[PDB]
Amino acid sequence: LTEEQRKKIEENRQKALARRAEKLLA
Amino acid sequence: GLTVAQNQVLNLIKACPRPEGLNFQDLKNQLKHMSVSSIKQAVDFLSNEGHIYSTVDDDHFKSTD
Repeated sequence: LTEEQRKKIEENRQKALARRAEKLLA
Repeated sequence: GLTVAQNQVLNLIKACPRPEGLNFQDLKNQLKHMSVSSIKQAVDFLSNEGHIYSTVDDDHFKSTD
């Protein structure tokens, strides 16, 4: 994967983990 | 609170270790009992709940687990 692709994937991973935390916390 | 089908989709995504995750064709290949609409709905649910995310584009998915 390119640098740019890894940067985007990591941003997506963090967004999803964030949504998961919100759901686990509600 | 996953349906049987959402759990099946999620398990397939969890099992793919590629850094870009699996793609929508991998799901269609394996989930031969499900309509395309059901697979898509499950991907939407899993994504909204934070179980998965898209990676290189909207057709590739990896699990958070």
